[PDB]
Amino acid sequence: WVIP
Amino acid sequence: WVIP
Amino acid sequence: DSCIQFTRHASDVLLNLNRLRSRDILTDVVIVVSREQFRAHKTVLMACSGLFYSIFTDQLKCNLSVINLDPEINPEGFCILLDFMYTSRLNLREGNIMAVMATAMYLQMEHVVDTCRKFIKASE
Amino acid sequence: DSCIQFTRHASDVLLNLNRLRSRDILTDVVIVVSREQFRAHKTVLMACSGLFYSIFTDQLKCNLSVINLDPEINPEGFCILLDFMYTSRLNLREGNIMAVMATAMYLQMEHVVDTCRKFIKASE
Ligand SMILES: O=C1Cc2cc(Nc3ncncc3Cl)ccc2N1
Ligand SMILES: O=C1Cc2cc(Nc3ncncc3Cl)ccc2N1
Ligand SMILES: [Cl-]
Ligand SMILES: [Cl-]
Repeated sequence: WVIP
Repeated sequence: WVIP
Repeated sequence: DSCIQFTRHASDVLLNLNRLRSRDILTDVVIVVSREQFRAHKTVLMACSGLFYSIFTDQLKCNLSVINLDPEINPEGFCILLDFMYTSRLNLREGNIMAVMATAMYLQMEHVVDTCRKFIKASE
Repeated sequence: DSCIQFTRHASDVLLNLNRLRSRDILTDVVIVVSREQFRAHKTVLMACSGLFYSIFTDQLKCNLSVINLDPEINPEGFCILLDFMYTSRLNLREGNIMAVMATAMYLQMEHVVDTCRKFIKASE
């Protein structure tokens, strides 16, 4: 999971 | 395009 | 093999599937949640959820145009997860994390359940 | 928004759509090429091809279970492109590049047409  |  | 690969292909496909959903094009099922209705594509739901995979591979249920979810399922939690299925983006907030995790557990969306568990553990 | 994003989501969705294709699950159309038949999902074909997008958004054609392609279309070129649609992998070779480019032009798959043009220009 990432900060888009 | 890339070499996978 | 000796194939070449287009890096953005999978993302472009999902973006186009979401545009078809927005415009209600070729949607083939209605998911009913506590009298809230959501139109979607059976194949996308199966590709994202262990529950929908089991439902639409069933010889009788594969032919249904309406699926009713368990009444304990929260419509907002479902809506957030349906958006995630079609975009890879999860709108996870303090106010919805419990409903989102409970819905992801029911839908069998293991990666979503994992990030909810981690976000909850960080707040304790 | 304040969304989080699962990097591998789009790729995992496409991988699952290809597994449904392999097992012939929920395929809703047959594409006929020079008496060679290919089963697929209308939504995936629309997401990948400008030609299929135009065909299945047509009020009469959206309901067809069989689509016949132009007889000049080569079945191997179509097969390579159908595989690309479901995997992001293009099996481009000296022996098939001309048929693949001609099929990608007909199907309106701009990124494929682009790499074929570049690979052909490098060999001249
Ligand atoms: O967490 C998850 C996400 C998910 C998706 C599916 N889908 C499929 N699996 C295998 N072949 C085809 C399909 Cl469509 C099954 C189980 C789970 N569990
Ligand atoms: O090269 C290409 C690839 C491609 C895909 C599509 N598909 C869609 N476009 C927009 N909204 C939904 C869909 Cl399904 C249309 C044109 C082209 N041209
Ligand atoms: Cl997931
Ligand atoms: Cl393309």
